[PDB]
Amino acid sequence: MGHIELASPTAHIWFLKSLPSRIGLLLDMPLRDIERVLYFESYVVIEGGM
Amino acid sequence: VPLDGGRFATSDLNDLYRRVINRNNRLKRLLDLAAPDIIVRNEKRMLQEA
Amino acid sequence: QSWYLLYCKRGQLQRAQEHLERQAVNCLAPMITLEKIVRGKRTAVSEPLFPNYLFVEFDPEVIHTTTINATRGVSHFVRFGASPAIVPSAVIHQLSVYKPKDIVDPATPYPGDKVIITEGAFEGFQAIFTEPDGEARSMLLLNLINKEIKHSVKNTEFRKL
RNA sequence: CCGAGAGGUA
DNA sequence: GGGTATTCGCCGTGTACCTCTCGCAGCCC
DNA sequence: GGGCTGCGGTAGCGTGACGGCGAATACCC
Repeated sequence: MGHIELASPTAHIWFLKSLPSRIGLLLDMPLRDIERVLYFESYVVIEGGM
Repeated sequence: VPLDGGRFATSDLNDLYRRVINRNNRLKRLLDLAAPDIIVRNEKRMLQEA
Repeated sequence: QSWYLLYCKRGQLQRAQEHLERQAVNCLAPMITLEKIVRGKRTAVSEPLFPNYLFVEFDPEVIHTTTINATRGVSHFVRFGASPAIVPSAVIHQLSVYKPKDIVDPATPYPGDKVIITEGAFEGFQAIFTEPDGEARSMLLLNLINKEIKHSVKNTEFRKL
């Protein structure tokens, strides 16, 4: 086998749209907003803090 | 492998891998050249979808 | 008015640009003159620094987005969702003066580098640029298993590593 | 020597 | 605040064989 | 001549399956 180094990471679509989404009910997060994050029309916070 | 002629009976997987590699190479060149925000967003979006 | 982004077909930015200049739509594409081997000839072509991307400024009331989308040579607006994207005015302003660094040239050989040969009786031989003759052909220090040679060849029979 | 489309036998 | 109740989009829909044609167009690099 | 690339166009094409099922959400509290 071989490989391809992706310059940006990529959500595996089986784990995104298996219905129920494993990423979806893993993050406690609805699938619609996760696809709005992944397809680059929304931002989601990481370590909001103060 | 070719069918009987001068042309290759191409496979769909090589189309998919060729699409992924072309988009990833374009994305490496744009991250090198410091393209603006929306251009590299579209580039990572097309890479995600490919 | 506002600014939108159009991804075009591959190698039709000039044709789509001509159609949008025949229309009343102000285009923007950062052109840099890159030294590119076209067909054996090192021709400096004022090609886009970006790929098929292009910027337009219009208003949807004057000429509609469907009409811009149906322009000869245009693939699609960049959307991210339903509506086409709005680039802010800072991006248009900072892509007015740009393109600083080099004549960077992906996959065209610069002299003083290492290449490979693609045809002929020397196919498969790594070579050093000593001195290309100009913008027409090149001259190469070819390797052998005994002694290196040199040759003045066109730019189709060899390609960069 | 893989896919699509059309027809047929059981 | 959750308890239905409607909508939505995913799954699935026989076996074996035989024959035939057709399988990139455009294009501006 | 040929490397590439996905509707050809200054829009619109799609339209004659059907069931089940489970999640996502609408309405009404």
